[PDB]
Amino acid sequence: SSRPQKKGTAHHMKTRPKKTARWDIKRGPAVYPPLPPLPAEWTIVSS
Amino acid sequence: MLSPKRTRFRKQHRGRMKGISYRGNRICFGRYALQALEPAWITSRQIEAGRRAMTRNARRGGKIWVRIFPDKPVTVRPAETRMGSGKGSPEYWVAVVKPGRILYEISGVAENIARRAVAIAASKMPIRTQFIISG
Amino acid sequence: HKKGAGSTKNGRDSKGQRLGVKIYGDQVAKPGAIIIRQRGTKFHPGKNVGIGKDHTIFALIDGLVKFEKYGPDKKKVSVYPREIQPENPNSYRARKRENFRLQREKKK
RNA sequence: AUUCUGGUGUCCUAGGCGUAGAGGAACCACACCAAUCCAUCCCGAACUUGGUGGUUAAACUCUACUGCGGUGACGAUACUGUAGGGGAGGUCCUGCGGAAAAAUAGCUCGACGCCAGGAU
RNA sequence: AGGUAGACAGUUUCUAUGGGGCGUAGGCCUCCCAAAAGGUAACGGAGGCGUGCAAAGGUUUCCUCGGGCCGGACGGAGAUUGGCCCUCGAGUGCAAAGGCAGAAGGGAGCUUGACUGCAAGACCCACCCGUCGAGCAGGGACGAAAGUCGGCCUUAGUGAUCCGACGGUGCCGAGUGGAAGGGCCGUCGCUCAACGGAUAAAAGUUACUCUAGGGAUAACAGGCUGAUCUUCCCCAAGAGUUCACAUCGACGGGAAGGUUUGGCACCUCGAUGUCGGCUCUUCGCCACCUGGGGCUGUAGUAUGUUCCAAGGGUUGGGCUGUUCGCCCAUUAAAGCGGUACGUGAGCUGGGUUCAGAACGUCGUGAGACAGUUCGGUCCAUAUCCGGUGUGGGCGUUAGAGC
RNA sequence: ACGGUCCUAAGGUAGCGAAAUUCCUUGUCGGGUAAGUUCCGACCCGCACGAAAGGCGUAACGAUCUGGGCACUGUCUCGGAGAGAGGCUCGGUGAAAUAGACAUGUCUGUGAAGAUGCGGACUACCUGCACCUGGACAGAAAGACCCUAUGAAGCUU
RNA sequence: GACCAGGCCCGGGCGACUGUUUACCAAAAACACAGGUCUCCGCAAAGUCGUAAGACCAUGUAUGGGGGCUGACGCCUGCCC
RNA sequence: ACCCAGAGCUAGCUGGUUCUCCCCGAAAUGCGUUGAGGCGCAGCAGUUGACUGGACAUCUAGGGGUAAAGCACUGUUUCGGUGCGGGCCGCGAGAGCGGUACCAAAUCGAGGCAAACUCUGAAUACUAGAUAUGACCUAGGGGUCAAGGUCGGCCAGUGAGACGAUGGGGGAUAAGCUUCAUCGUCGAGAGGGAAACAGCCCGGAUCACCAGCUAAGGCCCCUAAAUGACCGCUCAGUGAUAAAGGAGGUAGGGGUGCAGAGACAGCCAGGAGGUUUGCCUAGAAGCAGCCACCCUUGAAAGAGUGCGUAAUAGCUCACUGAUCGAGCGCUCUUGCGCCGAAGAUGAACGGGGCUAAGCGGUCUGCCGAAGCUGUGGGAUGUAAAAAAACAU
Repeated sequence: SSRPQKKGTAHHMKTRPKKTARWDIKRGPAVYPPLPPLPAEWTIVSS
Repeated sequence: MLSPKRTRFRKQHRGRMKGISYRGNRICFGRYALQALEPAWITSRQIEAGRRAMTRNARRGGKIWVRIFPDKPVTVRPAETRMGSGKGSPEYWVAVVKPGRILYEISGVAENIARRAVAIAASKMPIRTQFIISG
Repeated sequence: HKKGAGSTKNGRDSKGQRLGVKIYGDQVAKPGAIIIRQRGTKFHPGKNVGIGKDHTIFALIDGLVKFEKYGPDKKKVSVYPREIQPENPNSYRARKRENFRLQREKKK
């Protein structure tokens, strides 16, 4: 034969998982309405 | 064996075959022609063998032209020998052909027969050629 | 199988002599500063400018270097001093070097 | 202030040739002779010296045409900065940014400064 | 005092290297590779230098080459002489690159700046070294003058240090005056060519050998690679009475396989035993025979070709250490490969890698030579996995025998 | 066999010759055997025999090398039986080299490119004893080959 | 009749022969050998060992003594200074 | 030889070199070397002084001859036209010469190529100069911090590099090959994706939390998340693995030839006389090779595309009638498949399995790291000390 074959990191070049589909590349995080202001957490008033 | 006649220098580099062949796209002499698609290093043995086989199917008349002439040399080092210690002597001469280049032209036969002929001439060569009519 | 390797008759050179344009066009120079080490007269000598034994082109006076067009397909090199060179404390460099200096002084 | 001719540049082939015509009132050049100054590796061809009786023919100057020479886009295309992708067949494809050479349209038969002398 | 025995002694006997050796190279200059600053490696591709010139320098003035076409005695493609035409393709002492028009190219006149004392300032760089230099001082050269001249149109023509040598010089000169001897300035003496030069002065062999190291570095094995090998396929010129495609298939093209010969040097040099034979396996198919087929230039017999199929089988000798091979007698047939070219803690030791000895040869010699010959010590009580056997325990839901 | 010409100090005489010398090579021819890369005799293209590092012969002698025959047989076809000494079991005495830790499967994949230990599968109650050596790159000796060190030592001119 | 107690033949290479040799991998074709040849040495000899004295040679003297090479025996042993 | 001594000989060589936390953190290059696995100096670390302003970003100016392109120069090259000059033949045999089945300078026209060619000439890069206020306090004031070099002192290691992308050289445009140039990662870097897998992709681990959001990549089960959606494509277990070539496999697009004055495929029909044609007289006779490639009779027919013959004979196909009655024939282009495709202990997409749980295109949720957010704790530095931040 004369097809030298893919080995070492050259395998890892070829058969790495990757998206390569315009719609799947976009997307990102999901948007929301942020939130009304919340109270403290642990107010004291004692001793 | 279309060998060059006493060129400047003996041995020379490989370079590479980027780009489409722009200039040798046009047809001058023939009305039908064989044109290349993939780039390759075409030896003079491949040219001559294409020319013979194409000529055999001309038969009654119609003239054939070649439009590629090797020029570039290639050296294979002395067979079964370690790396280094200079270059080797040039074995054979090659035509750097790029995509979209004329290889053979032909005129003066029926389109029946020319197409038949260039099939054989395609079969002798190392690349995916194609038939082109224009002139 | 183990054949002999043929020796070469090549493999000599001289390490690049470092010629070319030392002081570029529209740039500062001195009295005596070498502008060009050229092997022949690629560029030619203009006004305010010496030309040496090696076709080395050096400035005689202060001022900025100029690569003029000689006439029929050649190049000259002349040198011109510059009249007034204004500096404004408005600008960013001036602002920042004074800020830096003031920080230096403030610390110590 | 304007236009010529004679000298000096900036600007160097948009500024150079060819073709066609035109200039001797001035300035400029070709024709007369050469003991001498001075000269010819020979020769007053040239250099030089002394004269003027011819001429705008050659050169030079000036006005035209694009025949050449020269310069030359826009658009595209090659190529490539950077971020990616396809092929085992050896190079190709994409986004983002820069962008030729060639070719052609077309542009050119100079411009402009100072001084000497002549004319309005 | 001069000669004269490796008889005897101390040493020396370079590095690069796609393992070493054999060769080739080792310093400097030009071009490319070099990727449009500079720089840049390879046992990458191309060439040069280790000078020449008293003028081929300096300056003052003058000149325009080369190649063609046409005419002209000998004279022709070419000597000299005239005209014409592109004009810098010529020349420039010597390789190349960069340069050079009334020139840096060619000629003439006069000369010596191929000069002393320096030097603001830059370039180039690890250091050592190298390079350009406006200008000033003196004393000249050439020109009417302005000016130009401290070698060459530029880049090669070269070696540091120590030491010695020659010319110049109250600078020192070991009580003081001298002198001997130094210093100082100008200069001379290296194929120190392994050219940043270890010494003024140095070659070989070891299978009689030893030590320190190295999988940084070869030979066996694997791995990558697949040029070579092995096996297929595309094309179809042609051979086959006619007919490329029964059977072969030129010129050419494309594949797989990892059995050959290589390339690489990735694991292993604090050791993984190298060929062939014996014993015992197993597996692959690219099928030698045996089963079943298509085509045939298949009358039948016996073939040829090629498809399916790896279940089984694939002798006994002569010669050689041999695998391989040839031959004899057979036979259904005498298949080809992988398994560390299966298997040495299973065997053998004929071959090949120790010491002895010889022949040819190479070597002045010691010694040497995949040249040849004769002789030459093959370890081991099985921990574990793994195998062939064979028990015991426990499990199987109350326990047992069949 | 016979001559021409060059170089050299001179160009191998006798003898022997494919040999302990011969690469090409299992030279070719004949003998020996059903068949003979070894053997014997002859040829001569002596890569690279040769006259006291002797040449060529030679009766005898050789734990000498190398071919062939007769006799003889388990060397072999192709094994089989039996006797002892072990091996095995019981009692007594009682070592060794080795050993990071070891709860120590097969397949293919992976990885310093040849894995009980990493990935996926497959297989597999726990534990002795007898036998067997394919693997633990099993043990043994800081490779004796190869190369390196401006290492060591012998020997030569 | 047990134990004990030659196997024999034919052809070739090398060395004549009995002999010696690598203790612990080599027993031979290797060394030695009788024989041959060359060369040195006349005695206070050459040679050898010693700084020297002197020792061996030799209580010997050329038919003897030291060294080089070859290796019984047969026939031989050429050309080149 | 041994024994003792010089003598702990030397060993640019190998091995080894022992408690803890915090801060910074390389190099594997150039140059020279009896040097190449050593050493020197530079380069790159730390530490401590001095000098100042840069850094990253955008925008101008400079000289480049590289990619590209080109044929005016230097070589190289094919075809045509003009054709000096050359090959061969012909003469009343010493003056004289003419033919010429012919190879071809030099120019012209068309047409290529070139690391060591350039009338041209990019992008980057290089050099220089210009312009811009980085995070926290009531458009500035005054604040707090982070943010780069040059020179020098003291004192290190390094000088075996590896792979990937690109530009090349060497090689066989073979190698997990080798050598340079620019950049990434490893080296010295954990974590997540890649079945396992230094060097690929994501991202830089101060420490705690049984909180949250996300990157790369994914959502049938092993095994976190959609047995989600709508529109296409495959029938091969493709989806894991390679070409030349083979092809009514299947889906889409454009262009192109005929066609209910009736095409396509079947189906009995027709498919002629000089043509034994001139030709090398052995025959080429529609069909070895030559040219001519007639015209008639006609619903149609070529002096012929193939079979069959020594050549004829004969069998077909071109075409046309007729039967017949609706969409069919021949190229171009893709998309996804099939064959081509065979190795040695045993299946090998990671396994089960899947007709989608595969591929293409689009839309939205979710999962997902030691990244980021939150909540607390430590240590540095900004000064000296504590609080207070900012960075680390």
